[PDB]
Amino acid sequence: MFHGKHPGGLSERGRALLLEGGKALGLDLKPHLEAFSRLYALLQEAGEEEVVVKHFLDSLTLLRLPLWQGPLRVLDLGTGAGFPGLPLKIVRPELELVLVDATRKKVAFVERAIEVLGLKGARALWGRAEVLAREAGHREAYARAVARAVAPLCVLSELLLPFLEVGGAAVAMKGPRVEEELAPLPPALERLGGRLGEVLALQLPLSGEARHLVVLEKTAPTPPAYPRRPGVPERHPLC
Ligand SMILES: C[S@@+](CC[C@H](N)C(=O)[O-])C[C@H]1O[C@@H](n2cnc3c(N)ncnc32)[C@H](O)[C@@H]1O
Ligand SMILES: Nc1ncnc2c1ncn2[C@@H]1O[C@H](COP(=O)(O)O)[C@@H](O)[C@H]1O
Repeated sequence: MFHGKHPGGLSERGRALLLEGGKALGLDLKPHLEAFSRLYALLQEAGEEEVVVKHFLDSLTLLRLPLWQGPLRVLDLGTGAGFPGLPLKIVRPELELVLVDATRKKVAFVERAIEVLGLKGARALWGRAEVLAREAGHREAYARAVARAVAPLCVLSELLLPFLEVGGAAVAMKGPRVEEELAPLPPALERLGGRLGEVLALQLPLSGEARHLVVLEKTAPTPPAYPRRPGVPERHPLC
């Protein structure tokens, strides 16, 4: 079984892995195979298949929190090649997504993916978080924000919280270990207008690797001091 090949897209095996992992998360990914297969093709053009199908499914674990109903404006901060934002947008088309990265080549890739996949209401944007969050067009302008593989929580919270409207929420995607990053976090969140929401432990669908989704709730406006200038949260983190 699963012998069929594909010159520029997911193989029969890769399609089946994606569907199976999807069903484990509670998702029916059949309507979205072509979109994911195209995205896979784009990545290859820029084990191989399995690993990508895992970036897809890791991104889709966001759907294990019911945070994504309706035309919410969502920021994917530090999106790289479009993760977790592109899979999210594929499976929740009503979301109005902005995908940010400081590296032009990555933003150029996301922009191309958006067009090739024919996504509507997704924009890639080149910029730094610390600078974009001081513009009225982005500061406290999002209902949701997400980030994967960007920074430790104490730094990442200073980067994410300023983009959220009050009442909004951010998800920091993390791996198997979060105790150390969480322990000193609540007092820093309060300085930012945030508070710690749920920390959901879950297992990645095909591999069983441990993951945590860390929810940051926006409870009050962020003081003008934050975020600090580029590089400063990283070198003098709040915790
Ligand atoms: C390790 S990559 C992870 C990319 C993607 N989120 C993923 O998980 O596949 C982190 C990305 O964050 C970007 N980045 C880090 N700090 C940033 C900042 N302060 N503002 C904008 N982009 C940032 C980097 O340029 C890089 O492409
Ligand atoms: N230990 C520290 N904790 C927090 N901020 C600092 C610290 N040392 C310097 N700063 C501030 O961080 C910014 C850059 O400082 P520097 O790292 O000396 O370039 C400046 O606004 C300083 O006022």
